[PDB]
Amino acid sequence: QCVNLTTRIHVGTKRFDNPVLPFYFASTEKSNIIRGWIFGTTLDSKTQSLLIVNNATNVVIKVCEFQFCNDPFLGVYYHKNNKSWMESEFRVYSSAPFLKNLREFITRFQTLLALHRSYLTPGDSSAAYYV
Amino acid sequence: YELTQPPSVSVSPGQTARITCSGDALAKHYAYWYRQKPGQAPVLVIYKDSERPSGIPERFSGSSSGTTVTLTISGVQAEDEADYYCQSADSIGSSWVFGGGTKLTV
Amino acid sequence: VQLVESGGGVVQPGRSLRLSCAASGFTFSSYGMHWVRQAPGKGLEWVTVIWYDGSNRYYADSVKGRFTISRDNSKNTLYLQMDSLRAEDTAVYYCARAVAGEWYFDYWGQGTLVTVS
Ligand SMILES: *[C@@H]1O[C@H](CO[C@@H]2O[C@@H](C)[C@@H](O)[C@@H](O)[C@@H]2O)[C@@H](O[C@@H]2O[C@H](CO)[C@@H](O[C@H]3O[C@H](CO)[C@@H](O)[C@H](O)[C@@H]3O)[C@H](O)[C@H]2NC(C)=O)[C@H](O)[C@H]1NC(C)=O
Ligand SMILES: *[C@@H]1O[C@H](CO)[C@@H](O)[C@H](O)[C@H]1NC(C)=O
Ligand SMILES: *[C@@H]1O[C@H](CO)[C@@H](O)[C@H](O)[C@H]1NC(C)=O
Repeated sequence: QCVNLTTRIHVGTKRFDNPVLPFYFASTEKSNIIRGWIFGTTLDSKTQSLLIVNNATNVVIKVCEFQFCNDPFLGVYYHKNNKSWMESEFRVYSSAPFLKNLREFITRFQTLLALHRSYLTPGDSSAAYYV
Repeated sequence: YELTQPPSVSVSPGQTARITCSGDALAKHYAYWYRQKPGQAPVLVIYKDSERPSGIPERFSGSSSGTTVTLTISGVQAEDEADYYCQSADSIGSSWVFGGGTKLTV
Repeated sequence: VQLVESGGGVVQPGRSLRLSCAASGFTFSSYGMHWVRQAPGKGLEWVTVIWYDGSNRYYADSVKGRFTISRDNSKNTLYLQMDSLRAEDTAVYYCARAVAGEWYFDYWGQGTLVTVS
């Protein structure tokens, strides 16, 4: 399923604005927040779109008639016993490895960020790049 | 994401009761414990496995290991004869889960 | 912080019933809300959550597609619309406030009994 995040990753009032941009990309971080990108036109099931996603062991690239979420993301959590951040589930689409350190790299595209589950609490309280 | 805990614990007054709860999710996320007395809404006793609310006395403590979490109640009194529940949430925040509930008999 | 449930009653299977939880003593619009139900002699079962601004809502599988959760932040009131009720839905329904910044429930109402028969 999809989660509605856009408000009318920043927090301790929650704010979210991860807009779809017209179609270089760069990001400086130590937290490995940027995980991938969506490239396409309508960004829905009507046309084919390109999905690029990186994870801990590999990178997957697919072209499909994806039905994307308005606020697509990859969920992560801090594993209580192992004391490290781990992936949970993808919330990028409903239907269908190269990521302080600066990382420098179809009519529209959107950036996929790793979102801490602590942000997915139901309350109003509880990640930067260039294009 | 299921939570399993024993249907009951029998403890004599003055002894220490240890109410356990297990499940794979509990190795990933924090557990929360509630105490419910008949006719009343559940009251939070422990959060983040081992922390107390300001309204909860030092007799209540918690610990965890692997997939199991434990609520430890020392100096058990008659007033502690209540149904205790373990609670958690999934990794995406879309679902909340309670265990069956343990009836603590003093 | 006070939460007051109302709208409970006795209905036949297949009928609908609407519950309401009035909130006071806090900034209702900043907190998410939950419904939790407890059948007599049974433990606590989580039913549904709605986010502070109503942007997201989730349901337990057992009530998915039948229950609808909504809120009016201008009336400080939480609503639960239960359609196509079944005998298995007999329970005391509590409203509870989500703790800000965490995954537990801090404040609870008194609960209202709903019987389906
Ligand atoms: C994420 O948001 C989706 C869209 O919500 C709508 O747009 C938001 C910006 C905001 O304005 C919100 O208030 C709007 O509802 C949610 O999907 C929507 O869910 C509605 C039901 O809650 C649904 O409605 C119609 O359809 C249902 C049956 O499915 C009828 O019972 C109802 O009477 C209406 O006819 C609406 O169509 C649906 N919209 C879309 C595009 O699917 C989505 O659930 C939400 N995500 C979560 C987790 O809550
Ligand atoms: C990364 O993605 C690949 C391809 O889908 C998958 O086989 C692999 O298990 C994933 N790794 C992790 C840690 O999820
Ligand atoms: C936690 O660490 C142990 C030991 O390295 C490992 O076997 C286990 O798979 C890790 N847990 C997870 C979820 O990766």
